[PDB]
Amino acid sequence: TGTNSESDLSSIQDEIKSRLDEIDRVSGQTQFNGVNVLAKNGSMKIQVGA
Amino acid sequence: NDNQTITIDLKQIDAKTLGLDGFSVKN
Repeated sequence: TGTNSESDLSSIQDEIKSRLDEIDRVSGQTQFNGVNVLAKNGSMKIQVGA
Repeated sequence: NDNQTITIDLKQIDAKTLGLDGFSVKN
């Protein structure tokens, strides 16, 4: 919006970059049984037969 | 695990670190 000044835009950008860094952190740190699920393209195979 | 942290920042706020050192309105 044009009403916002440059300092207000700076504050909004600071909050936005903080939340994007939060997203990146959640992506990197989340791990299940020694597997970083949301950190690399791959495929999981579940043996559901005899 | 190790190195799984969030960093918080602390800025020293006082008269010197704000330019309000010597603020006078009289001679």
